[PDB]
Amino acid sequence: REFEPNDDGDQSFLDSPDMQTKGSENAQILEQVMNVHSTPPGIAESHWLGNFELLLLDNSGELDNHSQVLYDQIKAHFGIDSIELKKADSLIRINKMKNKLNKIR
Amino acid sequence: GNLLSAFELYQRNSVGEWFEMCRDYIQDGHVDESGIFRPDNAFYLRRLTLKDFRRFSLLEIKLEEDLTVIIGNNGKGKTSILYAIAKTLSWFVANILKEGGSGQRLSEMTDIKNDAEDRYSDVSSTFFFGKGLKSVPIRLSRSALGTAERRDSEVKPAKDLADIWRVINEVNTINLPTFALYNVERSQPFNRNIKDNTGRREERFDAYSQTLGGAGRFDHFVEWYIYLHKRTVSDISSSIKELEQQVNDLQRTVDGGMVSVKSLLEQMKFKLSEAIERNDAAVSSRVLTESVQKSIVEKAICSVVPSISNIWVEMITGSDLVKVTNDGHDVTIDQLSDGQRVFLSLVADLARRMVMLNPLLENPLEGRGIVLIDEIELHLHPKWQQEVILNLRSAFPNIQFIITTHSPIVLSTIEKRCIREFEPNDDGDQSFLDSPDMQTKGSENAQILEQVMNVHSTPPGIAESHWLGNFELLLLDNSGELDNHSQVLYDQIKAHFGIDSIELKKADSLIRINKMKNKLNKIRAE
Amino acid sequence: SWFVANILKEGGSGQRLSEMTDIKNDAEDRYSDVSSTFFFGKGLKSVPIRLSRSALGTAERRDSEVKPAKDLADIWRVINEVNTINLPTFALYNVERSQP
Amino acid sequence: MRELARLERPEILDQYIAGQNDWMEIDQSAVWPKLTEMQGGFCAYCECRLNRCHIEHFRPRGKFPALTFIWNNLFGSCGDSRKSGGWSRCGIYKDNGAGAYNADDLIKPDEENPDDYLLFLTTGEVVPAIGLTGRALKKAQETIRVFNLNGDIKLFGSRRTAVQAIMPNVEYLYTLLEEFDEDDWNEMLRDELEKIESDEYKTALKHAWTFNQEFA
Ligand SMILES: [Zn+2]
Repeated sequence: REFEPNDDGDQSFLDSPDMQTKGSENAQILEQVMNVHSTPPGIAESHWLGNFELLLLDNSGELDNHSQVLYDQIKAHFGIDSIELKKADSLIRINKMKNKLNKIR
Repeated sequence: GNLLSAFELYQRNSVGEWFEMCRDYIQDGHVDESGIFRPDNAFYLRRLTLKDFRRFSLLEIKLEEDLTVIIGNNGKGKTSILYAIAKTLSWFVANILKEGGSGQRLSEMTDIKNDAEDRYSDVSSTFFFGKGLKSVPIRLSRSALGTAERRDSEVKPAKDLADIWRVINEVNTINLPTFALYNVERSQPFNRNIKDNTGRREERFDAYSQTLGGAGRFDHFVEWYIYLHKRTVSDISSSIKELEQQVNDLQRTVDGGMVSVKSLLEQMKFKLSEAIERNDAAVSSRVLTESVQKSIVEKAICSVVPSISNIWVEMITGSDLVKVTNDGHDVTIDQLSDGQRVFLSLVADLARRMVMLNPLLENPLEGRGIVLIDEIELHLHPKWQQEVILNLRSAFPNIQFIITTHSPIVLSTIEKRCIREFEPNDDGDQSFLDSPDMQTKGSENAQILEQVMNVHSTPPGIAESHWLGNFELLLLDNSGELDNHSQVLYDQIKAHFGIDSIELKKADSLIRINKMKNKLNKIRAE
Repeated sequence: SWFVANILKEGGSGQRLSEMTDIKNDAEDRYSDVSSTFFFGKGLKSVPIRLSRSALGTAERRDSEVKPAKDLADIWRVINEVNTINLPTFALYNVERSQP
Repeated sequence: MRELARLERPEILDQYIAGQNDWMEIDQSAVWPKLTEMQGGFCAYCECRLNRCHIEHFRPRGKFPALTFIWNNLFGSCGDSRKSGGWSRCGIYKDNGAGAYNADDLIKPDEENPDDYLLFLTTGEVVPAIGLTGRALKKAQETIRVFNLNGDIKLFGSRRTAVQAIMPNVEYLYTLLEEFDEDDWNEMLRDELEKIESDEYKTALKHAWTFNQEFA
């Protein structure tokens, strides 16, 4: 049983949630039934991959001095085996092939 | 230069140069580009060592200048470290208050390791106080009864520093440091009958009272706070000119020379002179007016606690009470929930002592000291656990903190250099404390439980948890092609988790890649 | 608490609501009520109870209604004095369980 | 927001006179057959499946009562008020949370193309398109704010998770174009875009696979 998103003390009757909880993933429950993000929005380093994707798309999928400098921050902070670095590499590859196929067209 | 040389030349020889050099070294500092005051000489602890204590043979620890955190699942091991630090700080507090004096000591029937053939135990420490006084060592010791020799403590270097602070302050006022401990015992009920009254909670040195006891005195805060109201509401300098009436105008009509009636005049004239002597004595220090003292505390309490937006004192039928506005409605202190009361009981006690000890600053909360806290998250829901560290560290810019926890959400907010990992061998013992491999600051929670704490993301004791993994093996054996054994799993997943759920979206992806794009490429290439 | 007191003695008494804290701070009527309903098989389908209290300085009082609970407690106690039977369990565990 | 198209009205809209009849006098069971043929079972703004729903007047009834029976002023939308709740996106938030809003500053899905204004990032965020200027920019900004398209945590978490599940498939193809013939590699892509018309949050899935407004 749970309360509504906002209530002054005037809700008349209680109800159950929508999703199935029995055996589900921990990171889904915290976001779907408790209303909290998966990483802390007040920490500056948590936003860097969104800036990197946008900055690479602006220059038509080519790297430049600015985006190279940003890529070096991520590598130095999170380290050589990190999920963040493994994820950033995939964006560079598939975008390069997407640009090549356009040039053939 | 050397602070101990300047104090030696001053003391002896009785001088103005040697006195002035001692007072400047303590008081100099500057304002940062963000508008924060920073002193020229910092004070903090650097190292700790333990020998034959309780279950430890020999152990060493290195501490950070800003923030340190201890982690691991053994509770008595972690608790024994904070107990050893709090014994050592008691020797500074005793020497600031009075000449001579004494701290606490080790216990012969509990603290010595049960089977060490040396039959004695030691605890050792080292502090720093800027470029002119870069090391101050201390040792505490004891031994079993009936031995051929004896071990004593060594404390003279600690007494010497505390005497400089006490002697200079009696000639011309200075700021002083803070020391405190908050334990698991802080969570207890509140007594609403505050009938007790006494005249002692109004002196600069009551700030050191009970300060290492483990819980704080929230009953003393309520007595102090309503006293500021009754003196700011009507200016007490009026009572001097009111007493001056009978004192000045009975004089001309105390006829007949009678000893009884003229003693009544002598008593009021005496009493008025002893009253004015306190108004004179208060000018000997830069004591802030009660209107400014009251104003500073109310902004601090309201800024740190998430749900409180106002606080005040008011008079009922026959006594004063404290009120707050909480979630937009008005209530008394005994109507708050336990998670709200216990966290306010911490912030109010620490804020009073700092406004009493630092009268010469512009913002009293920017002073120096050391603070110890035990379980940091207690009665707090997940949303507050993401922001408690940033709120405290924004409010008190120059204090050093040492803390304990086991929540993964709190660790997402700190740098890996601040972390010390505790992992005893069998029957106890370790030689050193380590730090983890992965970066914690700004990482996702599902990785921290796996890599820093060794626990899975789904309950292993529930049958429904496993069967998405079994489907992948059935799809692989017959080389990425469906059969009845795959179909019964696919229907059971869809029946329990529902149609739009992530389990079914993920299962559909396996079929759609491992059939067409794999099979057609291999068959065509053949 | 009104069941337990009547298993131990004939004509027992339970706990009360507070005058000073439990009534809502800004309600116009200045009184409060709590109501419940229990079940005991197809031969006794419903059992009602009501607890109430009125604020200080008010001119008229609300009244509690507790008779149906006394009638069910009496049959458990009286039958046991002639021959032995099994009895119900009631308990509460609070946050004060943690204190030394 | 996919591009919608409007077809002929349902005759029952001719049966009532504005200001004489209250909008409560319509049989709502008669009109859902025409709002469905066009929308296909999904919300007009946030693109998710519909299980609890209502019909929304695009230009409000209060301010403009003359439009109460105009067929171009209706759309099908998610959530309800007869079943109660604290719902916080689409047409309920447009009244109760947005505050003030100019009706001409918002994009409408059947007389403009949202592809001229909006971009979806692989992290799950929605952003104004690259190279915009002041008049186009304010349309993109107010449309994102008034419908709360980045602020409902249930919407943000679901959309992010849906895109992140397809990425191992997207990299397997796009890396075999040296093995396949120049037309066979096109067919190996059409077989993907043909499914996506039947799933959720389609626009975000399209922005991962495609390479231009030119199809191949
Ligand atoms: Zn919607």
